Amino acid sequence: NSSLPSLRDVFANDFRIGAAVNPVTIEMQKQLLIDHVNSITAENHMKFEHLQPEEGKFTFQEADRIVDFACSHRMAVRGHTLVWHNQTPDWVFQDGQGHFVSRDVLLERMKCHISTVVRRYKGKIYCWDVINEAVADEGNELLRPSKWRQIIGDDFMEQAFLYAYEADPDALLFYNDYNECFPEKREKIFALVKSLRDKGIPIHGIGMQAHWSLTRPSLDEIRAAIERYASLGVVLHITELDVSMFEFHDRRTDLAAPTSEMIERQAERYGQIFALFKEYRDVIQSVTFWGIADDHTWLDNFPVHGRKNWPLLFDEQHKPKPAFWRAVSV
Ligand SMILES: O[C@@H]1[C@@H](O)[C@H](O[C@@H]2CO[C@@H](O)[C@H](O)[C@H]2O)OC[C@H]1O
Ligand code: NA
Repeated sequence: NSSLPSLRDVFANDFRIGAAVNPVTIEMQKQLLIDHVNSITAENHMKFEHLQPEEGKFTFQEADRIVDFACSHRMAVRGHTLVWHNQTPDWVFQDGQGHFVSRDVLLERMKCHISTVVRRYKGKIYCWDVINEAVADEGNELLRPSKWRQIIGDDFMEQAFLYAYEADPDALLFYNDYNECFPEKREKIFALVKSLRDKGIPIHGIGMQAHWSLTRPSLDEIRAAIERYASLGVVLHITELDVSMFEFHDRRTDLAAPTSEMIERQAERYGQIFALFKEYRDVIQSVTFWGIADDHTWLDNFPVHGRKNWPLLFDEQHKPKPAFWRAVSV
């Protein structure tokens, strides 16, 4: 690694390079982080359930540690995430009798959470994924069902962005989602963000999660999505990048290691993807991987629990994989 190029330096004039982490992985992958990234995202500790597990009970300890680490190494921090249909405690949507609260009550709770969380990190966190995955991933409906939407109404996103803006008007606010390059969903995301922007809502960027496979989405689909979203005038962040060795239909659990073909195709895939990102450097300002080395990845248990995946640029021994070389040589 002594003569290895540094990711953040290679892309210094293109975009920040980030990694998702937690207190445990910061320790385990500390040197890799210090040598390669200039942006950090909390993989789980800034989500609702990990910040306000019980009403009025805020547990900022883990998030504070992540922010302390980032700031001590001059790394930016992306806040993830405020309003999402997942990892949000049941108390949020219920009253004392266990019944769903009213629109006004949920809005009060949303505002309180957003205000308390955003104000705490104001000046340290430069952007926030305010709304996460509100768009439907299947069907003809624009929006996915969720208790937020059910109780408040479809304007729940407008409210979330306005509350976040009030808490920190200098932060860049994002709508973040996955399968962002499949045409049907891309158009829903485009339509949604355009509608918000057309109402003057403070949504500054779109976060493309990029939980991709070796084959999907195609390079043309990626290009088309970047251009489609960029046409809205918003900033673009690739937020949770990883390249799975398994396609959606591939639920095998026997592979103890990736084949030479999979490693090679992954190398080619990463080189093609980064070549495209660099081409669109004028609109893409940050590229964050959902981790940094294969010794830690949520893909080991999702969508198939108990297996192993090798989605990143460094292997389990924290050594550069073939994908690393193609990615940094674009
Ligand atoms: O540890 C796991 C996290 O890595 C996981 O993170 C989510 C991955 O899917 C994305 O669409 C989400 O934005 C991101 O937060 O969440 C589950 C947790 O168990
Ligand atoms: Na850029």
